[PDB]
Amino acid sequence: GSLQDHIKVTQEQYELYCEMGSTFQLCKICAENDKDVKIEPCGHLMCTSCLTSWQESEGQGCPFCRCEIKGTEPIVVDPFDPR
Ligand SMILES: [Zn+2]
Ligand SMILES: [Zn+2]
Repeated sequence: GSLQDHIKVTQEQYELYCEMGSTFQLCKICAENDKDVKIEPCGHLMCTSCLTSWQESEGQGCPFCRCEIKGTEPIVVDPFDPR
């Protein structure tokens, strides 16, 4: 009945089934890598890709804020839907 609008699935009408929400992934410094390393006891999150580079430039604190770097641990966050 009335749900049949006069259109056609020429290419595709129902392709719009993607949400595209919030990407919980990614490192702010590079945007390509994700939060792989957590700087302790700072609690800052980024990828070792950026962090090593910064320490190769003397790791005078996190690359952003330059706050306390003592230790580092791996992260690996949950993707869920990074689409
Ligand atoms: Zn990065
Ligand atoms: Zn920090």
